[PDB]
Amino acid sequence: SVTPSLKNFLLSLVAGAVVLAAIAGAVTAV
Amino acid sequence: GLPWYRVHTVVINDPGRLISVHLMHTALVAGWAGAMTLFEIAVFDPSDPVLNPMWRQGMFVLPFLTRLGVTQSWGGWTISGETSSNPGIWSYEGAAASHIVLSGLLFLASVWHWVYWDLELFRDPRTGKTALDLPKIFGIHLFLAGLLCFGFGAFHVTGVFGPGIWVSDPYGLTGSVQPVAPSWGAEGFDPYNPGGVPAHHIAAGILGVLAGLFHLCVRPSIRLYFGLSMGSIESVLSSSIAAVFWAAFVVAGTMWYGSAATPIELFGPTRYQWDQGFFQQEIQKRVAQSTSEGLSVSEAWAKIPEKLAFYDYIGNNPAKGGLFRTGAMNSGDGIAVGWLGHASFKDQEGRELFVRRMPTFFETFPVVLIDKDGVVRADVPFRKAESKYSIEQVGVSVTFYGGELNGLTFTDPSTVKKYARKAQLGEIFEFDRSTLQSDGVFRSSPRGWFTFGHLSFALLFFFGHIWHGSRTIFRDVFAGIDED
Amino acid sequence: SLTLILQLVALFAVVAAGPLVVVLLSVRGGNL
Amino acid sequence: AYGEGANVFGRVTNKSGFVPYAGDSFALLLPSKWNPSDEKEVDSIVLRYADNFDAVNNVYVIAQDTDKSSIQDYGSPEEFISQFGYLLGRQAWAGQTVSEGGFDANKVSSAALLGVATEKDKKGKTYYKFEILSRTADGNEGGRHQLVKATVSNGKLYLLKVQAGDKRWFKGTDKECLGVLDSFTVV
Amino acid sequence: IGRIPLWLVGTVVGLLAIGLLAIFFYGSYVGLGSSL
Amino acid sequence: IGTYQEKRTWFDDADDWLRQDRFVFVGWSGLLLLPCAYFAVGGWLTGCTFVTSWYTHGLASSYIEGCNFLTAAVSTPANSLGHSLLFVWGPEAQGDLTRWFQLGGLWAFVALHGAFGLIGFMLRQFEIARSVNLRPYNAIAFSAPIAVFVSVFLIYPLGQSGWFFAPSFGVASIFRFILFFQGFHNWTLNPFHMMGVAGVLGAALLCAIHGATVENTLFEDGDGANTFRAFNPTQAEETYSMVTANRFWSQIFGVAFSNKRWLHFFMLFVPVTGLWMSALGVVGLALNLRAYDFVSQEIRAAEDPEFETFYTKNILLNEGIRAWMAAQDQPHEKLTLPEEVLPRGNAL
Amino acid sequence: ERPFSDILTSIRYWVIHSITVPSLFIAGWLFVSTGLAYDVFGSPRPNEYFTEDRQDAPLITDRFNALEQVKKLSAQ
Amino acid sequence: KLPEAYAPFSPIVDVLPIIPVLFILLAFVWQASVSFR
Amino acid sequence: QRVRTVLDMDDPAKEETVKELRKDINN
Amino acid sequence: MEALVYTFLLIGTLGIIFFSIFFREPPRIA
Amino acid sequence: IFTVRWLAIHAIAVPTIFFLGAITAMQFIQR
Amino acid sequence: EVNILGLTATALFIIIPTSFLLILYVKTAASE
Amino acid sequence: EVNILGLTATALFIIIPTSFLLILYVKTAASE
Ligand code: CLA
Ligand code: CLA
Ligand code: CLA
Ligand code: CLA
Ligand code: CLA
Ligand SMILES: CC(C)=CCC/C(C)=C/CC/C(C)=C/CC/C(C)=C/CC/C(C)=C/CC/C(C)=C/CC/C(C)=C/CC/C(C)=C/CC/C(C)=C/CC1=CC(=O)C(C)=C(C)C1=O
Ligand SMILES: CCCCCCCCCCCCCCCC(=O)OC[C@H](COP(=O)(O)OC[C@@H](O)CO)OC(=O)CCCCCCCCCCCCCCC
Ligand SMILES: CC1=C(/C=C/C(C)=C/C=C/C(C)=C/C=C/C=C(C)/C=C/C=C(C)/C=C/C2=C(C)CCCC2(C)C)C(C)(C)CCC1
Ligand SMILES: CC1=C(/C=C/C(C)=C\C=C/C(C)=C/C=C/C=C(C)/C=C/C=C(C)/C=C/C2=C(C)CCCC2(C)C)C(C)(C)CCC1
Ligand SMILES: CC1=C(/C=C/C(C)=C\C=C\C(C)=C\C=C\C=C(C)\C=C\C=C(C)\C=C\C2=C(C)CCCC2(C)C)C(C)(C)CCC1
Ligand code: NA
Repeated sequence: SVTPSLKNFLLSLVAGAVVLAAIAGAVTAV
Repeated sequence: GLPWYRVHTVVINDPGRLISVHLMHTALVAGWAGAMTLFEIAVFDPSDPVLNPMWRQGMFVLPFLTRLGVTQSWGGWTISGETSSNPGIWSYEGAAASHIVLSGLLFLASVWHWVYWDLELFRDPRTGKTALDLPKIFGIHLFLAGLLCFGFGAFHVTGVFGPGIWVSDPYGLTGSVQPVAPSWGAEGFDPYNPGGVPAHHIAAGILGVLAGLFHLCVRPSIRLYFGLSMGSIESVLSSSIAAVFWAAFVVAGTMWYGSAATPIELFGPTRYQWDQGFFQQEIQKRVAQSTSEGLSVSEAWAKIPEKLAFYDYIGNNPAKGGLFRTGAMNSGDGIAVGWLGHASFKDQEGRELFVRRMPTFFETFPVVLIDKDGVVRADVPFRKAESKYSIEQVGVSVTFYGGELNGLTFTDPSTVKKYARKAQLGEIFEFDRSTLQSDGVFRSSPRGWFTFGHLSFALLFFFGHIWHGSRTIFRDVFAGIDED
Repeated sequence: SLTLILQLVALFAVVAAGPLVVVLLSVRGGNL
Repeated sequence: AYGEGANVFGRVTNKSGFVPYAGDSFALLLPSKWNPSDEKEVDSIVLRYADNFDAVNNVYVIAQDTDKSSIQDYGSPEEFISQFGYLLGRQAWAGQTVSEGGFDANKVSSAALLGVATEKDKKGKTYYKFEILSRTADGNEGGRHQLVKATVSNGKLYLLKVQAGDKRWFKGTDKECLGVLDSFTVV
Repeated sequence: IGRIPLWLVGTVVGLLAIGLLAIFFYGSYVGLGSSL
Repeated sequence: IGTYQEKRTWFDDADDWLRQDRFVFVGWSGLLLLPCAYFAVGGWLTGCTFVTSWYTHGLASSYIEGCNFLTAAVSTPANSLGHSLLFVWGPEAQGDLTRWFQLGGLWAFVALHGAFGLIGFMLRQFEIARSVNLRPYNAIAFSAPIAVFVSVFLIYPLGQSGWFFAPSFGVASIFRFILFFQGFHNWTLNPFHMMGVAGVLGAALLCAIHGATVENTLFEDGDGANTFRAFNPTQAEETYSMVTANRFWSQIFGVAFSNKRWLHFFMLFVPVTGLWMSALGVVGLALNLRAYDFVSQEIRAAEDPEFETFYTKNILLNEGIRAWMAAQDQPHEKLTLPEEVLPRGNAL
Repeated sequence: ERPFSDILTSIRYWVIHSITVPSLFIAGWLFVSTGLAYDVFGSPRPNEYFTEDRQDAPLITDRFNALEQVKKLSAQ
Repeated sequence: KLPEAYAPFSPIVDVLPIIPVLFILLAFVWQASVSFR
Repeated sequence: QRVRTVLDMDDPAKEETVKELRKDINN
Repeated sequence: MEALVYTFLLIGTLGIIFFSIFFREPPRIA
Repeated sequence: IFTVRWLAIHAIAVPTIFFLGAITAMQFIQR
Repeated sequence: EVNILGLTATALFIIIPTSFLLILYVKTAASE
Repeated sequence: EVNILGLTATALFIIIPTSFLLILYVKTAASE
């Protein structure tokens, strides 16, 4: 099965992805 | 001229002199390997494979020999104590002489490549200068490393051709070298599951050979080639230093915390299983299990083996020795010759007391004996003037339930205090300090010494990688700018 | 309290006294 | 948890330095700066408290089941002192040395009486008061001030005992000890 | 630009900062952490 | 890239925007150093004012409880936590922030972000040295403080029982850490620490000596009584008389410097070497591998009751630290020690 | 160029700051005074340091049940 | 205590020690006002 | 057999064992 | 020989610093 | 404006001002 | 009873580097 | 076990005259 710790890690990977996208958008802006 | 700390910079633009010094370096490393193995065999005493284990003798390179198959030497003995088979050429001393011969041949080849250094192989065919196609060299070495991983994982450790590896009990009682079935699931990424190592080496070998084929087939890109300066040899020196000190950090961490590639029977116990009550855990669980099956508590402790009771001993703790407490662990507090047993303490009216075990940090600890509920009931006092819990007035009596002392009940306060101070360190053991003229203080395990050396080398090569990366990115200012 | 109020009004009278002198000399000519 | 406004301009609710405690048929005022510690030293204790600085200064009450009417029938206060001489520690070191001075031969620690009383309360219950100076050859904290409050109401004897060193005695803790003594009562 | 003097700006900032440290030091003797 | 066509992509536009002269430069390391450093300082500042440490250490180390700047600290998690990275999403907090605090998670947050901020700060120094086209001796020097940070805040708790034994981000907790190594480790007696002390003291000595010598041999270069107005970056001549300085220190001390390069490389070398030696010593103490005792002196003290030295006294004071301090510093270990078994001598 | 020697001296910088900086100041004041800092960052009140079941310093002594342990060991 | 005729003047008395510290700071104010010429 | 007794047997000896650290919220 | 070896080392340090003071290379280039 | 200098000085200014206002509230809190 | 291991360690760590640096200094002074 | 005195004696009797002869050889071949 998919344990909650692994599920939390996958959401953490998605969160890091959107954080990298946000900092990329911020540096490509301004 | 050239300063004393730069004398090896002359072989930068010389692949022949570079390969000569690489060969002589491998010769020196192999020579140390052979010499250290024979020195450890000469100083090794394989007489007691239980209560005088190899990690208590300061055995540094022998555990690394035994971890991949060799267990017996030319002396007719085996470290497990099992009846001597025939090693073939691959024994401790035979492998040692093989390293010595390899060292001599690498020395001679180093001398040869020093004498003959102007090979046109190290020549650029189209420009005629001295150059090396470093990405292609890397692809070839990646192919070789992948084939070595695939071979070492699919023939040696899985035991279809090799002897296997050392695998033992969860608590270090019975263990040997035999083949292991690879674990290809998530359990294979369990650090302690030994089947994860052959699966890792097989998959790593197939990935390495595929990546070597890719690097043979494909040249790098120009922007990356210029950004990292792939045409330079100090650049790949910095990258190699980076990889090797990462590997040093990984091996030091795995050695300190224990792993499937880290047998307790080979490298000693661990400070973490001393803290977390692992050997003490099964000692107490086994005793309770034996006493709960209608068996009186006088032979339940005799069922406990000598190996487990010795594993529950803080003197075998790797995180206790000193930096200049040099020598073997046996040279610190003698050699263990017998297990006295569990010191069980009773109050005058009748209630069992337990010594508070000495922690990892302390050199010395106050001797306190507390009850099952968790309140302090007895102690070896400091003042002895306004004391109330002191043994001389509370009447602590020790019973003992082990090998040499099985029913020797002591009510003498001096002997009770002595046995309490001995039992605060784990299970009590007889040690002889006249055999080697021992010190008295506890020493560090080969696991601890290995971790210290490798963490120190990891920091120095962190600095070395940073510095060589500085040199190779900043090769223009380090060479000159010429008023520009 | 009255004691604290008078202490604070004295503090602000003596703290604002100096900068009042400096701003008065700045807006009434110079010679400093 | 729940939301509430932080106490800004809202007075302070405790400045006497004492906290009330109601135990088994007895009440007292423990010092505020002190915490309980689970360290039973004579096995008859139900309540023990100690200061956070150094727990040579302790307070503890004894729950001992003794059965002979009242403390007057227990006898004189000095006789009561003779009964519980084990309560003031014990020198288990039985070595020979006439080298301490101010103490008797082959002795390390000594105890001196400083005052006894038969203080009563509003209800008419009698309470024994004891002040002992317990000195030791090391001169530890200039000695210790053992202040003992004793009584018996039910078939269980109640014996409060406030211990405090002399180094803390003249630094402003004697008032705290006397406050504990005259706040400890049995109902 | 130049409507208020830079020296007066720095002076009022310094007054506010010194008063800030002053009330910080005052609050050490009363309230939380007052040791009383 | 060697007079090639070099077709422009998004990378060249991003590089052109990052390598620009602004008030504060960003560069590539600005992708890492700016967020990591700002999060590190913000986490330490927030933990030192609101985040309590009542749950883990059983103490108050934040301004919201009654602590000062010299008392508040972002405290480490509990020893039972071991060496968890202690994520807000991990099995510990399960995604809950208000209880991710008061559990030591903010300490790990600050430590990891600070380590990566130091990584980004050396990358900062490297790439700015590239932009100004100068050697990165500053990065060479900065390799030592991060070695100290790694060996102290990572290697030592990693080798010991857990993050609880790491220094908490503060002032008085750092002082506790110092006294912890004093009593539990005898860190003064460690030769690597003696090298670190020698390196720092010598570096401060070089700092004072170089500044005083340059500022007292700085020529006239004008007519005004203020020397600072006599400096001009347009002229290429040296500001101070190195031959006069060399003669002065040769006749005072006996040895003196002759080369500016060797002088400044010595000023570079001494603190870096001292800090790396101290880092190696703390790596040694990470494995509880101490320079705690001297075998000959302890045996002589055991077999001679009237032979005592300052080393024996230091051992006794270390026992004072352990016995009177571990009982409260290690609440997880539950030291309910009676205070008649603690080593406490006459009166005091 | 705005070398900060002209921003500070102009009242245009101060008219957009004479209310925003005191606004942030009073925002922090109300944030601390309403208990929101205590609620967001887990600090107990001065009256909620010890519960009735325990009167000694709290210990976690757990890893995988530490969230529920701090939930029971904290103030309700 | 202060004498009876001067008792309500203890608030304006109580601030008077810090005036010399304000004096050197006033010198710094004047130097800022003359822009440290 | 008795997991209650062995926990109380060795926690006097050392209060940092895996089993006492595990499921401590029930205690 | 316990104290004598420290004596050799200390005398070596003193001799080296004495020679560095007096039998030093003359300071060239300014 | 919203330039790089503006963003940096505001990221240093706004939370520090919030924390100072917080601590000035914290000074008058009593037990 | 004389710690010959530490003795030879100290002797070698003195002798080998001082001799090596003396060789380098002699060849520096001889070959300018 | 291990005769450390004999090991040290044999080791230095190898290395010191060997290093001596080699250093004169390489210094003789350096300047013929
Ligand atoms: C990183 C590699 C490594 C590691 C982990 C070990 C580990 C170990 N070795 Mg070993 N050894 C090594 C390399 C290594 N060795 C090498 C390269 C050699 C050849 C020279 C030897 C030769 C050797 C011998 C002869 C012996 C050991 C022994 C041992 C064991 C006892 C502990 C000890 O070393 O004493 C103490 C450890 C230290 C004192 C660490 C030193 C830390 C620094 C470097 C000291 C600072 C030196 C200072 C800067 C220089 C000034 C010195 C001067 C004043 C004289 C131990 C498990 C003993 C053994 O078990 O027998 C088989 C034994 O007698 N080793
Ligand atoms: C004929 C070749 C040969 C063979 C069969 C052996 C065999 C052996 N050697 Mg040995 N060695 C050799 C050559 C050889 N050696 C040479 C030429 C040198 C000089 C450099 C050495 C120096 C040496 C030393 C110093 C030691 C040994 C030791 C050993 C023994 C145990 C090795 C071990 O378990 O450690 C484990 C080995 C490793 C963990 C190596 C891992 C390689 C890393 C992880 C590679 C990482 C980067 C890589 C390129 C990435 C690949 C990419 C991938 C995608 C494919 C073993 C019997 C040990 C011993 O017990 O003494 C006898 C020991 O101390 N050897
Ligand atoms: C599908 C088969 C398979 C299986 C069953 C495994 C199984 C395993 N692999 Mg493996 N692997 C595979 C395929 C497989 N692998 C393939 C195809 C590759 C590509 C070649 C790899 C590449 C790989 C690498 C690189 C590593 C493993 C490792 C491991 C082991 C992890 C557990 C452990 O030993 O402790 C835990 C291991 C670690 C914690 C190492 C992680 C490295 C971290 C990041 C170290 C941090 C250091 C870094 C510099 C940070 C700074 C530290 C600071 C404090 C100074 C495990 C048994 C690890 C190992 O070698 O074990 C020793 C590891 O490093 N594998
Ligand atoms: C495999 C890794 C590696 C390699 C190939 C090199 C190679 C080189 N280094 Mg480098 N370096 C490394 C790691 C490495 N280094 C590390 C880990 C550090 C941090 C300590 C450094 C720090 C460093 C500095 C500071 C300098 C170099 C310099 C140099 C160049 C000339 C140095 C020389 O050998 O002359 C001769 C070297 C000696 C005579 C050594 C002196 C004897 C020492 C003090 C003790 C000997 C060690 C002992 C016998 C064996 C221990 C090794 C073992 C335990 C691993 C050379 C090409 C120099 C340079 O490039 O100049 C521009 C230079 O300045 N390195
Ligand atoms: C961009 C700068 C940056 C960096 C370098 C870091 C770095 C770190 N953070 Mg952090 N963080 C950042 C920004 C950053 N953060 C910001 C802006 C916030 C506010 C939202 C946070 C909030 C935050 C919290 C709350 C925590 C951390 C934590 C951590 C540490 C562990 C992170 C982890 O393990 O999860 C994993 C992270 C990654 C795997 C990185 C993701 C990159 C993936 C691989 C990219 C995938 C994209 C891919 C292209 C998708 C498309 C594919 C698809 C189309 C098929 C780590 C050192 C934790 C910590 O400090 O431990 C206590 C933690 O608790 N961070
Ligand atoms: C019985 C007896 C003998 C008793 C003594 C016994 C006993 C006490 C033993 C002593 C043991 C002992 C030697 C102690 C030291 C041990 C110790 C801890 C050493 C650590 C060693 C070490 C490798 C540490 C690593 C860090 C390191 C490299 C430190 C070096 C420190 C160092 C040498 C600093 C420099 C010190 C120094 C005096 C400054 C030089 C300043 C100088 C001359 C500048 C002059 C000058 C300035 C200018 O500005 C200009 C312009 C010019 C031109 C110029 O010239
Ligand atoms: C009456 C005077 C009182 C002082 C007398 C005692 C002072 C001792 C002299 C200082 C040490 C000399 C350093 C030699 C090294 C030496 O002379 O090298 C020579 C060197 C000169 O270098 P240059 O300037 O020539 O460098 C350019 C070269 O590349 C070209 O030659 O001098 C220095 O390094 C600077 C001096 C720093 C001095 C550092 C102090 C070192 C501490 C010594 C501690 C001794 C051990 C403690 C006792 C156990
Ligand atoms: C030719 C030949 C041969 C062979 C020979 C030989 C045998 C050789 C060798 C050699 C050898 C046998 C070598 C060895 C060695 C060793 C080494 C090389 C080492 C070392 C060490 C080190 C490096 C150290 C380090 C350190 C220090 C410094 C101090 C302490 C610590 C440490 C570790 C840090 C024959 C005839 C057989 C045949 C074939 C041919
Ligand atoms: C934690 C956390 C986080 C982060 C955050 C941040 C990053 C921020 C910040 C922040 C900050 C950043 C804060 C601050 C503070 C500060 C302060 C509080 C200050 C001060 C004070 C004072 C008192 C000062 C004084 C002075 C001096 C001494 C110097 C000069 C002058 C003056 C006067 C100014 C989040 C949420 C994301 C999530 C996770 C957790
Ligand atoms: C007896 C008396 C009196 C008297 C008084 C006097 C004797 C005077 C004065 C006065 C004064 C004396 C005032 C003042 C004020 C001032 C202040 C309070 C200050 C300040 C300063 C600052 C704010 C600074 C800033 C800065 C700058 C700009 C530069 C550099 C940096 C710094 C930051 C340092 C009267 C009549 C009231 C009446 C009542 C009693
Ligand atoms: Na004393």
